[PDB]
Amino acid sequence: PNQALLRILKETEFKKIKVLGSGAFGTVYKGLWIPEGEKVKIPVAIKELRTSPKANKEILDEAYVMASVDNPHVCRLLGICLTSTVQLITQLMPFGCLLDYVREHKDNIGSQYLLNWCVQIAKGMNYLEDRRLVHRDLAARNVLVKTPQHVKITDFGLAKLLGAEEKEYHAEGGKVPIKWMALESILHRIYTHQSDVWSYGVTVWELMTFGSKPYDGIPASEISSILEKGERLPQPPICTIDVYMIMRKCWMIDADSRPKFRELIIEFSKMARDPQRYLVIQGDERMHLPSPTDSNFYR
Ligand SMILES: COc1ccc(-c2ccco2)cc1Nc1ncnc2[nH]nc(-c3ccco3)c12
Repeated sequence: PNQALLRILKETEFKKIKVLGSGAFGTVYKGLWIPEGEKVKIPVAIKELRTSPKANKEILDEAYVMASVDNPHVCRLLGICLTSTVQLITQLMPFGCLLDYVREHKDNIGSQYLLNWCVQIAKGMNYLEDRRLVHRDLAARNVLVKTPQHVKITDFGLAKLLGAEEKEYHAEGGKVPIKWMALESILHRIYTHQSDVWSYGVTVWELMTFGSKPYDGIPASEISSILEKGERLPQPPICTIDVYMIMRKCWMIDADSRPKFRELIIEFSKMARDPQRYLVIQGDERMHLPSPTDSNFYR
């Protein structure tokens, strides 16, 4: 019986080394945890959404979601510290965000690494689909890098849980990225796993453009218009027509016609068997050297 459980950790065991980053909707801190008896240090990341009872209940359900998932492709919450505010604590990923990573090492990441990442994101998204929950905020920023060969998913601050007969969800209000939303979500504020398929397509578009901003010149409000026109995001340079077919099928009108995450795993894993066939990269033969090159690496 897989049920959630929250392990409370003492404030005297946390030594917040510094801060990590303030996302456009969140603030995260870097830390190093020391148990009171183990005498071993483990790097951790601390999220403190700062003070209102609406964001307090948001941390509640977010922590509930993050303390119940269990997958090597989904970063899991390990505990909650109790200070003046509520601290969420997960295991720290050394290499950090994937969006800023592919923006930093675009001339060193090969076609093999990009497809395996898409395979891993699809696996984690397929796992949280089997647990009957929608992420509602899947972007390249919310993807981290444990090792350059393994990525994870975080930030469940907008995730929701589906009931028994419930196969969808109705949003309270706005405050959603929109660029990663499906057209049905922009119009009627409805979220499904196929809306997560859309956001998955936008994430893959972010990875294949090495971190380009989708709908850059568009002033957000024009997104629903160009979506109704019939156009989507353009075709990335490295992507053949096959990969752009997968991404376009994640962005079509009917939600039921979008590919489930199961067949996305099968497709990108088949492409991962031959990376040179579907991505054309100038280098490929060269590889990046991670861990000696510090860059983003801290205890
Ligand atoms: C969007 O990124 C997050 C979103 C939420 C959390 C979090 C931590 C605890 C509860 O939520 C934590 C993170 N970030 C992380 N969580 C674990 N390891 C990490 N290494 N690097 C980061 C990171 C870099 C930039 C933003 O996050 C990170």
